[PDB]
Amino acid sequence: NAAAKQLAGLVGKFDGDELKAALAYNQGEGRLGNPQLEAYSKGDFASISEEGRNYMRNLLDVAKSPMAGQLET
Amino acid sequence: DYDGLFQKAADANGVSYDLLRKVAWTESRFVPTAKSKTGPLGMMQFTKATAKALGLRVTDGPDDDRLNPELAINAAAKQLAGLVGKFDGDELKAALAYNQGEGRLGNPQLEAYSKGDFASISEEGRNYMRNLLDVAKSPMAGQLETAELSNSVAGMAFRAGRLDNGFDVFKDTITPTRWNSHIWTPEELEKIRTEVKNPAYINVVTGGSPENLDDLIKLANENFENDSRAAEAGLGAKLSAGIIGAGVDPLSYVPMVGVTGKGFKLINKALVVGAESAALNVASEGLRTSVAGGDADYAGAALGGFVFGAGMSAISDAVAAGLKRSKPEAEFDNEFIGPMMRLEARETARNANSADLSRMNTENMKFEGEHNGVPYEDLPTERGAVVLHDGSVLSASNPINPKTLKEFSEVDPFGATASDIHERLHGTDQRTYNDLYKAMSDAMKDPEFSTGGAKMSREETRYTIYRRAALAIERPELQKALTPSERIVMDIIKRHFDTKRELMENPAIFGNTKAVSIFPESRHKGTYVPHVYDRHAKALMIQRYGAEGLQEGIARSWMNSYVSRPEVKARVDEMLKELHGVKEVTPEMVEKYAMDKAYGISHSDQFTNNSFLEARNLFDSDLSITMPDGQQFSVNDLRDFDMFRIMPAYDRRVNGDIAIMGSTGKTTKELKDEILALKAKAEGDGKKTGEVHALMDTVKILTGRARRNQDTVWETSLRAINDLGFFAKNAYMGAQNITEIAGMIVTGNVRALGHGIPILRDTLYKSKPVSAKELKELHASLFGKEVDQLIRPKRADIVQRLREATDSPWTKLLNGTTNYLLDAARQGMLGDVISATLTGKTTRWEKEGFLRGASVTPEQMAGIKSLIKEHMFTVKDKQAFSMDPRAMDLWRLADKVADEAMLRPHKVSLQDSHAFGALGKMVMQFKSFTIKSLNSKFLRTFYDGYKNNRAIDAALSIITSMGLAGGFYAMAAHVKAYALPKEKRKEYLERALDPTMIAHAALSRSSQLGAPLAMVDLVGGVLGFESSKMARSTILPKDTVKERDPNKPYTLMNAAGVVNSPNKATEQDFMTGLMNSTKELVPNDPLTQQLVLKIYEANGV
Amino acid sequence: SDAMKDPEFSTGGAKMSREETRYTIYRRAALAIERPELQKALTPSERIVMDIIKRHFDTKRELMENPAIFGNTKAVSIFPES
Amino acid sequence: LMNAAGVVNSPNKATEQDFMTGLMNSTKELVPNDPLTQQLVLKIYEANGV
Amino acid sequence: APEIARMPASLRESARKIYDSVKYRSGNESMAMEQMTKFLKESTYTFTGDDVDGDTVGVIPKNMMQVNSDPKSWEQGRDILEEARKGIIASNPWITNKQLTMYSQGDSIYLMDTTGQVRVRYDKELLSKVWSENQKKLEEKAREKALADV
Amino acid sequence: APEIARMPASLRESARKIYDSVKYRSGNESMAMEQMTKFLKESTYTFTGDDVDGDTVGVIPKNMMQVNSDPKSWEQGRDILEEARKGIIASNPWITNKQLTMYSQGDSIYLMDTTGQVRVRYDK
Repeated sequence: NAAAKQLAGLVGKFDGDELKAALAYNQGEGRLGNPQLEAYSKGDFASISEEGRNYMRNLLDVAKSPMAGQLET
Repeated sequence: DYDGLFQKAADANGVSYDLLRKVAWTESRFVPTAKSKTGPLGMMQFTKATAKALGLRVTDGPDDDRLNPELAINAAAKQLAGLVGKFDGDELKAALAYNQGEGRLGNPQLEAYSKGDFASISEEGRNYMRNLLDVAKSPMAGQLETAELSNSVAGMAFRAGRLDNGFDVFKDTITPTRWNSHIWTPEELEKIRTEVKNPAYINVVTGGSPENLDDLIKLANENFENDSRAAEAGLGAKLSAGIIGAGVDPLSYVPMVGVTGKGFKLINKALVVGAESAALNVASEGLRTSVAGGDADYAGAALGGFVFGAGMSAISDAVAAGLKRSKPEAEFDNEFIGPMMRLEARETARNANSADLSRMNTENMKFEGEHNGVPYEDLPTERGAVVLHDGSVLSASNPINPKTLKEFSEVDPFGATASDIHERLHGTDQRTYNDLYKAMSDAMKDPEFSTGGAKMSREETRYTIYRRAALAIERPELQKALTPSERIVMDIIKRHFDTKRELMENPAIFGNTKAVSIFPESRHKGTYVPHVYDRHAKALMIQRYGAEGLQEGIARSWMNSYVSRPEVKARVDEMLKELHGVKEVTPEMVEKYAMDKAYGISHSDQFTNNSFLEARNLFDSDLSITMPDGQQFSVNDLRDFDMFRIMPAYDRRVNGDIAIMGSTGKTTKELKDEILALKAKAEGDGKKTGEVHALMDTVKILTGRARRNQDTVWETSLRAINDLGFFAKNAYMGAQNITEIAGMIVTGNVRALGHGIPILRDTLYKSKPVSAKELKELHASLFGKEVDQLIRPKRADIVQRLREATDSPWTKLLNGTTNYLLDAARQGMLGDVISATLTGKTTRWEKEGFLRGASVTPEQMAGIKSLIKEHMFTVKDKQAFSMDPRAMDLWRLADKVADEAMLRPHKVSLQDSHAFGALGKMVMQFKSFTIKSLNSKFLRTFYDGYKNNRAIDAALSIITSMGLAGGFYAMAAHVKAYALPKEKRKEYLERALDPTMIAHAALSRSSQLGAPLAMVDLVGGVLGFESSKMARSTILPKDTVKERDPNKPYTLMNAAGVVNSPNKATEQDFMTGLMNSTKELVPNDPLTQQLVLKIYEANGV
Repeated sequence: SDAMKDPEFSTGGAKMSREETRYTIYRRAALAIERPELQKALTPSERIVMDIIKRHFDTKRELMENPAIFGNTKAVSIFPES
Repeated sequence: LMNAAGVVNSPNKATEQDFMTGLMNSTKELVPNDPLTQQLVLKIYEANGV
Repeated sequence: APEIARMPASLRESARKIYDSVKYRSGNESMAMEQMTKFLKESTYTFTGDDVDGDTVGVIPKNMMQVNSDPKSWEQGRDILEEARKGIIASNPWITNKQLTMYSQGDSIYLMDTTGQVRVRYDKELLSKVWSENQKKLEEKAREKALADV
Repeated sequence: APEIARMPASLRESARKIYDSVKYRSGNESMAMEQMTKFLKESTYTFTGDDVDGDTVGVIPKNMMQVNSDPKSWEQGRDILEEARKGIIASNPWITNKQLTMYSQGDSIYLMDTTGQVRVRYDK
């Protein structure tokens, strides 16, 4: 339940774009990660890294961010 | 001798005050008796005018030789006020008419004056008329007349201005208008209540607009129609979206009269991120409150919080640039932009159901903390502050942030159980206190008390509502004639006391089935309102016909009712037969019974373990018997009311006795004996007998002695909000916003009233080390506030009536600040009188012409009573110190001086700034700041336009409340510092004088009068009962102390509903508690906020 | 003065007037007090005089039955037939 | 208005409102209220003479 | 707008008229405020403070500051009233400009620091006649050294 | 519309005035608006975010970020302020998102993140 609330905040704290929430959880919110969360805001990019982009791609199911249609390609 | 008499004689029937002083000086050179060449023998020098003048006015006179010390001054003041009236607002002609006679030789001159100063006037005439070229303000005063020898511009100004030397803040700023200052005629109230929709608009007069009330109704209705049509739309819309972010100042804004609420929900467009429309649970929702108006009181607060916060931000940016002209930058942060933005974001998240963008994040770690459960963390940023686990950040100088709460609590000046009964009762009585507070706040606002000009206000405007709600309960005919919006407080009081009664007659409605009827006299069937007689009303009655007088009065006053009703005649005899005597009851039996039961109130001050329910003497006390001096003497005059030191001081004793009853039985005998007989039996050497002392403490806490604890409201609200954040994520934001506005208002008041007022700026709020000799003055200043709280008559209709029985600086207007300043300057004057007399002497007071209410002998006595009880000086504080028939003369001397000299000149001056006293100068400079602000451009242009002497009242009341709050804490701070090791450990002195702690000390302190009900009574959750668990567990094996221990601790309302109610709280309960207890420090009417704003910004930061 | 001005007595042409127009109001206010059915049928702007008469006489009665509501505690029931 | 308990409590001299209403009432029998009978009395007097 | 809000009194009594008059003409309630404001500008000086805000301290009517009998004189007199308001602020230190108000009456230019203590009157008769004598003998000095050239 | 919403701060009063005039003249409210929007739009520059949304951060009035006398100074200032806002976002972005906003008080292009963490004042 605590992790579900954290992820629901990450879905809320940014937008109806769950993929960025997943990336923020995996890569940390605010450490190394925070540049990536901002970097995402410019297209899927390469500023994001080995585990970041691949894990973000793994959740190309539900839903429903613009970058989810934009990650591939 | 002396000007104290003039201050009281010139505020009646007229008049330019300084005129009387000048006339007295010129005609007498300050000599009490007199004789003259032309005949007149008196201060004002009248012999011809003895009979006619004395007779023609408020007080008449007797002979020639007996020209009185006061009757003559008042008669001459009336004559001069007529001379000012009989001609025009040209006081100089009045002076000339007095000096040269009206109608003799003189009358040509009075007419001659009407053609220019002239020469038709003569040697004494023109010169004496010129002597009064001070105040004021005739055309001929500018017309009488007509470096040093330089041209050059300077010169011209110097030789034309000609300094006036007079100013009445009450003729040139607030002029008492016709509609304001009108006590309402008892009939006109009936018209106002029926033909006015909201009485708040009876004050505003744009006109106009007499006569008469048949026009004020047509205006206060049309303005209420013009308000709800547009004022609402415009203000709400304009500020709703983007109050900061937009964002405005508002430093130059319309006086903002109309707005109340209404349609103000700040959904800042932007700052909303994920907008999940619906809900997280069935909690959340919106403010989870149980009072109607809960969504408008909050709204009002917010408009008033947002406007004030944005204004403080703009004014701190302005003073920043005002300091940039000296140096380009020091640090200047400075300011509240942080708190106000993090409050706007929270409000947007509350109204838009998501996106808490005001959440710092995140790490770490949550050390150190931790005052109560909640762990905080300090952010290296703006001073303070804490960050939560969410973390919703709490600005420093807030009543919640646990770092500040610690810092302040740091260095500064089967069926069960008994404890379950205590919590059920403290959880239902807080609810009924909140429901009573709602109705009282709704009633003390009816027209009688507020719309018209001030009358009894305001500590009396709740006393004269509780008096009605008590006298309607006890005798029900009087009921029938009470205002409806006010009958709902009598209903709740009667129901609350009736539930306590229904629960005391059979307190077996609990685990046990024993414990029988704690109540004193069942069969005496009425809502028993607690008869608690007063100390000072008994003092006034024992001053004349002292001991046997009152002892016979309270007896015969009951004997009247014993024969004046056919049913009390039965219910007294039913009690008398049972005690002593066969059926026939002799009228000597009832006489002895009444005499001996009145003696309990006559001699020993039992009424101001055992209890005070016991004073429920069966007679009814309504009829008054005539004393041999003529004055009709009832017993309700001995009684008390005001449900402030009565209701919450009765509820705790009743809840203690009920809980100890539900345990096993009676409180006194049973409990005491048993707990002691474990003490005196087992035993001195016993290691586990301190654990028996632990249970004795349970007993004290439960019973309600409570060890004067309930440390603070706020240390409870901290954990309350911490736990509220878990379930209810909307009330969580609401309760943070209200408390944040609360903290911001007071932290603004500290800054402003620190820059503006002199005594506070360079010494009291000054960091360190020590005021050299002002320690001898700080001690006396604090001892003054001690002695006042020890002596003052704990009522409301006994103080102002005693004060006016002798007949900003004037209680007819802006009464709110005048009340605080009176109950402030009085402690200073009193402590000065004590310290001066003490050891060592300074008798400015003993030789006074303010010798009213104090004759030579009483004054001299007030001296020996002061000398006998203290030494260079916190000494006694003794029971005999208060139960002293001569001690009320000290209180009266002090209050009369504080209302004659310190607080009733119409101008601030250099009177005592190189003289007494420490608190005297503080309150004098507070009155000076009040007059200075009341002359600002913003506020003067707002009064002229709308009048409304109530809005500036509610503005200048909060300022002075928080100001005296900061002052009384800062003064004690230096004394405690000087008691800290004198090895300078003033770093400690510094740790406790800073705007992050002063703003808090000015919250959990500083009555804050008059408020229906109290701050503490409305929030509080008494918790443990930790040592109680200690005792239960550790004495489990031990003997029989266990057998006692499973009794006390665990590990609207009818008598049946109190038991069923839950024993902890409801989210709505604490929500309404917080939303109510803050209305006494964050107002509702959102224009007094922006008035306070312009008052602060005009002053500085 | 508020009742002797209702329509019955004044608006129309004169009837009993005027030493009688107070007598035929006090007659009604006394005969309504003593027997209370007759009450029920009295004009409102006129019932407020029966109310005050009844209250005044009732207060004198309540004060005569026990005139000890004063200094003394003797003096018993001056009234004729309580 | 007055119950038996209120008569005792009442002051024993007067109130300013008391004598005021007394005077304002006892004079309605010799100075009328309806202001047209006054000016009728007027023209009745002036037609007669002085 | 400073002048309209603090409306000096005599001018307020006139003010009521012009507004009601102009409104009955063509499209109004701006044109009306327009004329009323331009009139009050043509008829009262606003005395501004030395501070850089700069908040107004008074509206004293351009007719009653007149030394002598012509309006060039009103102008010259403003140069007396400003010298007066300045000497006060520096002389009694702490009376910062924000604190001072200049308040008229029927016929008097009156000057107060907010605490009631310091308050100098300034009146048509004395301002006029003092300026008259001062201008007189200063103009005397002027003639003296002007003719000294010849 | 970024411009009509938010409001420069100072402009509102006038903006409103420009509106009424056009509405009284030709009485089409939409026409009035297109003569209010054009005006707010000439007057202020809506700083936009680097993100591809691209949600606005603030509308600062084109007058108070002027540098030297010529209006091209507003143009030059736009550059200093943008370099700074990547100054703020690149200096310790504990969190930025949309949390950071910037606006003008009566006379100060204050930039402040929602919180008390980063307030920057840039004054003419």
